[PDB]
Amino acid sequence: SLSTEATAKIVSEFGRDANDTGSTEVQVALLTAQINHLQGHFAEHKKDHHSRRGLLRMVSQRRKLLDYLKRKDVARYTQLIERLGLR
Amino acid sequence: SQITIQARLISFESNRQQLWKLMADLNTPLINELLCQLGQHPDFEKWQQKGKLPSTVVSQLCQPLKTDPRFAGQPSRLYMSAIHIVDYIYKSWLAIQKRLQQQLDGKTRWLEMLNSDAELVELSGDTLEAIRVKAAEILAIAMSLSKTLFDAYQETEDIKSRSAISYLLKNGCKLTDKEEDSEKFAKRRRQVEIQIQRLTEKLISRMPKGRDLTNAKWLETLLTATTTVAEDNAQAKRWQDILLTRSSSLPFPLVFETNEDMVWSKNQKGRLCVHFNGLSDLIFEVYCGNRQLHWFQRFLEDQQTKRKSKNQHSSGLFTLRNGHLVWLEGEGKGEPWNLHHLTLYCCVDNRLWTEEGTEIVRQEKADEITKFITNMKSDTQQALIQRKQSTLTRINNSFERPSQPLYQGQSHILVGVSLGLEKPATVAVVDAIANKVLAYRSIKQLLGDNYELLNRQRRQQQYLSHERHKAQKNFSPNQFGASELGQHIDRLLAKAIVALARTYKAGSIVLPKLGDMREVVQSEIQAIAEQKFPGYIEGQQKYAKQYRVNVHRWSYGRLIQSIQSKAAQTGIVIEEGKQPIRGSPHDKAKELALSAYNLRL
RNA sequence: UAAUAGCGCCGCAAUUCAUGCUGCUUGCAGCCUCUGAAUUUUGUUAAAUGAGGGUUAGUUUGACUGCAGUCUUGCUUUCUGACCCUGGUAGCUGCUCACCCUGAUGCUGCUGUCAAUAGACAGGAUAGGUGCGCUCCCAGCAAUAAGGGCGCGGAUGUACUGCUGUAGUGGCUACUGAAUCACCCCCGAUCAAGGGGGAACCCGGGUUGAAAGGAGAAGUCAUUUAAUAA
Repeated sequence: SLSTEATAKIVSEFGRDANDTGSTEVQVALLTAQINHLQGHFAEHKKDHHSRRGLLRMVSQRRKLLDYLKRKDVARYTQLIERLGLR
Repeated sequence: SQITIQARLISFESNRQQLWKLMADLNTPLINELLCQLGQHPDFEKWQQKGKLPSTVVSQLCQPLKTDPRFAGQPSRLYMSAIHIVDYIYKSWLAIQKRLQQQLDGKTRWLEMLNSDAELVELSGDTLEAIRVKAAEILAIAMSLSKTLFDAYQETEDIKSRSAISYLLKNGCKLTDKEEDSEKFAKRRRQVEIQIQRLTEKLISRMPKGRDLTNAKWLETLLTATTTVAEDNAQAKRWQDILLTRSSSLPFPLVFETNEDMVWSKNQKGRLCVHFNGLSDLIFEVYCGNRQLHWFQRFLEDQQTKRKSKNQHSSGLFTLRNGHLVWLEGEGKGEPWNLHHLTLYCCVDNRLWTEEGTEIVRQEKADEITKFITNMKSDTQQALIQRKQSTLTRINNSFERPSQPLYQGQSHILVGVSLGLEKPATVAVVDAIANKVLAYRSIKQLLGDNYELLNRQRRQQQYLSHERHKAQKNFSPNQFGASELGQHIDRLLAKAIVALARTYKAGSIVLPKLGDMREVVQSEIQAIAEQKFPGYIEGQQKYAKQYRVNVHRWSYGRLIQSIQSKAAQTGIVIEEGKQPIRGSPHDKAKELALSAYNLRL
């Protein structure tokens, strides 16, 4: 999981305000940060079954948050997809 | 009659690495030739109807793949190994699918035929006695019986009077006076519905898969799933089912179906050596215990005897039949050809060891070859008849071999073996003309000094099943079971039963027609559980877990095979019969042997 | 302190016969000295089973020829013995927790010493409960079965381990510590390789624990853990 400094850094950049402790922008971005650190270890440690359970959960949460945001506000959804480099 | 023996093969790296590269490259056209049938072939459903693969189709898909830029680097015998394996994959899977189709139809009949006594009265517009009288007429006509009554319902609807033919069939081809409980009938008719449902589910099977070593689909899916967003729950789960899949680490084995495509020799150091057709640069050294060496010396003696005799003796009687070359998985780190272990598995027909046994195979093949030539009687077909007639002539010229008189047993003395859940075996030796049991054995006698091993097997199954549960919750790789102990116990009983058959000069060993006990129990416990937990499907599955699990762990097919193998190596005939539903394990064994004796005529 | 009960095994004791023991009537009479089946009983320095994790191309189960002489190979497994350990730091990574109640196929349970902090040190497979074990039971913990209660902030168009967080417990890779044995001791080789020196006993030769094998491919089933979903 992320360092304390790394969470504070991510929440301050994707949060709409410093007090925006849990917007979808924040949650999706944090998940994207974790997933980007976990694919670099899981491509090397191919025998590490316990980490594939962690990855498949963490990707599936990201998708639910994104589907919710898409219907809620397509402009927020489009910007968030850009800022995270997703397709 | 056949057995498999084995040795590890030793060579220097360059040879174990070159062979790996050919098998990692050969493993791939074993995948592509599956796909060329799995989805490419248009006739596929005609094969599923017939239950058999056409004898040339895999070769006709492989021949143009021999020049493929991906597959072209391999010897002519490695392509025949590919064609062999893919032929045997499909030739097995289609034959599984056909027996399932036949069972589903063969019970869809019976779910239509099975009616309550009140339904027969309504359907006939007549009395249940009129039905008993017509059932008595139908038995008088018939006297193949159960089949003849099934056929007489499939034919001969007879103004619905086939109602009485169903009355016979549900009563086990006999007349019955009693009138049945509709609750017992409801359980009975529900078991058939469950079997029908289960068969309509199992009717669809996963199209036989190739062993992909590349990880390419898995790596592509990983980078897709982590960098892109799925458009559907079905797509997000499609990536999950791929990412959870464990990939293979070993290529398919080479199969050498011609015994002469292995060449044997003796090394300067006195060790035995082998080489394969198309790999004749790569000499390998045999390493095996002296408990098995006598076959590997016999391989070289069979070969030298033919070569010393200007090919006038045939490999139609060579002790080696076919070889399967396989990489057994090693442990720890290293390149695959330094980590895994080349092992050569030789199929051997054990009755070729002796001269008296070789003469059986000479007569068996000479009769089969003679019939083949007379069934055949075109250009290459004449060349095939030249192969056959050179065999039919050469097979009469004998190898110098060990002599041992054949076993002979008394045609009236039989060993009955009774299998069950609590007693894996129990034995009665019957003199069938005296109607006299010569001896009985229970398990405590039937493996003697080893009787502690049954208690060990039950402790180990229970202990290890709990440890596997605890280990899975922690994602530990440690996953172990009693399978090799169960295999040893089934072999101890197989030796003791045949030693007992030899002791009393028995003419045969009798084994029960157990059939598919696992599916039968699964349907019976479900039809019952649905009456005790209606609507609560989780409670229905929990109803008798330990009984259903103990039936799925019951090794009856492996004990039946272990006895068959050891009996046929000794020369004792195997016979079969219905095992009684009631009586003690001894009475079951007694009546089983007497039933198999009564079935002689 | 506690663990009374339930369930599975292990013998011990009968009681009933036989697949057994004496006869000739080759099928009866007779009993339980053995060898075995069935029921019921038991927990007695009775007897018998008895899963903390690991270690040898180990020994014996082998082939051929008339029980004697030749040849012999180190494969895949099941036990019985014996010995060793109860681990080390260097990264990567999963899960779990605001705080409470219920407490799960949940974790933990040995001897001795110092602390009496939660942990070190030295012993060790006798290691919570019984003759021996369990998903059962007792004791402590319980966030990491599950359900319910519910505080402040973020979001609030259905998404929300999504906040209150530095520890707990796993997974994997690289290096490393001990045993690398089959009567002990010593020097080596692990796709190969053996050799040298002793103790004990039997009648200068042996002995110094036994046993099994028909192998591959593919589909399918049952339970059992994870993930997703309604």
